[PDB]
Amino acid sequence: APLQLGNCSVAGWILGNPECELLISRESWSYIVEKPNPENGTCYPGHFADYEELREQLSSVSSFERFEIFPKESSWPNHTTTGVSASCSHNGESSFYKNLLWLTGKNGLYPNLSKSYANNKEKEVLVLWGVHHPPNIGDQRALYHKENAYVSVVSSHYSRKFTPEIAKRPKVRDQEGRINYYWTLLEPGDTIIFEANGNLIAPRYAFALSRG
Amino acid sequence: QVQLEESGPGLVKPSETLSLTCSVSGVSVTSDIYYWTWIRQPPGKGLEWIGYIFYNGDTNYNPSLKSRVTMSIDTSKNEFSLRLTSVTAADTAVYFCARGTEDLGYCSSGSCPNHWGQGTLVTVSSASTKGPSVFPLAPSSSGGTAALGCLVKDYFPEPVTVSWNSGALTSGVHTFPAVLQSSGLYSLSSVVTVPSSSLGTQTYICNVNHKPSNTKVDKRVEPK
Amino acid sequence: DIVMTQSPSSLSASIGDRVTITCRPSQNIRSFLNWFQHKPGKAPKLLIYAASNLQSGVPSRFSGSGSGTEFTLTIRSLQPEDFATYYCQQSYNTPPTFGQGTKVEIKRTVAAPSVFIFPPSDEQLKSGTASVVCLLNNFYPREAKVQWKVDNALQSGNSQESVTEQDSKDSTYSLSSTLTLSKADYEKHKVYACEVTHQGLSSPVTKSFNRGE
Repeated sequence: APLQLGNCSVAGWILGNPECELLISRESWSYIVEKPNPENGTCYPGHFADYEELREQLSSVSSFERFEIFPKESSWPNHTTTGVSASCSHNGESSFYKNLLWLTGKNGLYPNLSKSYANNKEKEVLVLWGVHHPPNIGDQRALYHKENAYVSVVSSHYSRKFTPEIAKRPKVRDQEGRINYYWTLLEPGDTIIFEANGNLIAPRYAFALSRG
Repeated sequence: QVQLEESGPGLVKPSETLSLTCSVSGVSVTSDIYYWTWIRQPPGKGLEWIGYIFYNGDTNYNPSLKSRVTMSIDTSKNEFSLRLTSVTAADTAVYFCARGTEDLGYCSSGSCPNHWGQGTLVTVSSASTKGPSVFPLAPSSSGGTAALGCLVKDYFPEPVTVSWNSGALTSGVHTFPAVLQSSGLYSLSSVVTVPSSSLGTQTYICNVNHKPSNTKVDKRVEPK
Repeated sequence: DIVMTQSPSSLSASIGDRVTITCRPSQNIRSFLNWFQHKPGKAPKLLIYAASNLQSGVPSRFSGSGSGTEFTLTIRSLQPEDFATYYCQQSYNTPPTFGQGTKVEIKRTVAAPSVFIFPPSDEQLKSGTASVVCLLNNFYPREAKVQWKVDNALQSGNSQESVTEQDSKDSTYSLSSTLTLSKADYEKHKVYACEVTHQGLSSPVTKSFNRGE
């Protein structure tokens, strides 16, 4: 049974774009139907890493449930997670992707954080996250309070260290900033470890799934 | 918030190598998120992209030009450069340097230069440079407004620039496009309108700058 | 390798008009299309990037549309400062390639020129050439006829005209006409006159001087 994505793109649906709860959360599909010009996708501008690969790996799915990998209300006691952006506005008001959280400073501080998740679900788990690139050094300090920040995602198959590239860009939707989006597959049994002292757009929901 | 100042000969003899520099101000040429580009525009034609270079070393040159162009970055001077070998009249053009910001979600790598310099003209020729002669258009005869100017005659190659009063005077200035005279040399006039009540006590000077002959000429324009 | 066709190559429109320029890539390029503005003697400026995003500092009367194989820049109410040449640029495959450009000029109300004439300087006469300059200041439309007369004898072949680019604030033009004579030819005559005919003048305007006055 095919999966209609409406006016949304694979990026938008899987990220949890606010203009993308739209649609009939489905549990299985054979192929993915997507308009050539979808209007609400990566609402906050930025590059989605390895996008064609993700569309293929998701082209065929037999089971699919969303679940809250890092619960919004218990995972982040030392960080503000409320931040929203006018670029992701639902019904007029500013908002954000439902599956990610924009972690920002709290009490004037952004402490080193590290949270992990072990796959116990007997299914492949799809994990998405972003890294934020502010357009100038004033924004970097305002959001994370440090000029030299790092993000490091490390699992058994994935090992990357992101440093934010801070500079002026051309404007997409009046934003000069970028969030770069990233994704890895989590084997039943594997564990993924996030470490950062800024710029992490942390995962909130992930997906368990299979392909036949 | 960033400035890109272009520099270079103005006149290049055919088959020789054209060199241009872009002195960069306001950011570091070592910031790895930006790339540095040259673009050109032949007289009366469209813009032609030359290439980009990232400080980390990734470069790409237009395939039409790839076998004759190289670019380089000079960190010590916060500059980057263009070198174009074995030039012909087809390489006569205004050359622009530009900065871009990498943004792979909205642009392919190195392909959206968003801060341009204003360009420097390079003329390919085997005639030599000649600096201009500058003559006053003295005011005399006019109805509450006076007109005065400078005639900038017999130079080559293009271009000359004209300011008034070392750049202090800008309202009312008109600098006409050069016309090629029958001598094979260029000529133009620059004029300015000012209050008639000012001619007895305010001084007017046109400042004519001609980089190809590496000549600068100031001329004082007096009433009648 | 991707070829950009812009249309039209030139246009004129009045203040307040809605102006539209189309761009056609030689193959489908998605949203990877930018628009540039190039005002005279200035650094080219990016106006619209990735088809429809208005760049900072750009007025909101500018908007970009389309995707795939047809793109449009619209100016919803033309202003005098929007005089420039506009270019599309695809960012889909490298090398980045540009359209030939669309030059936009304004249509405004008729404005008659102010005329001034300048005799040759004494310094130039020692060199053997005499330039006599006639200036038409701040007029519109661009069309103007400038005829030289020496002792009321009509001149041809010994003058050149030049026109400034359209002014960015008041949308007027200015024009120089230069009569060049050998000093010897210049000294054969007494009265030098420039006669200007233009749509803003109810009858032609003549400015003159007598040599040695």
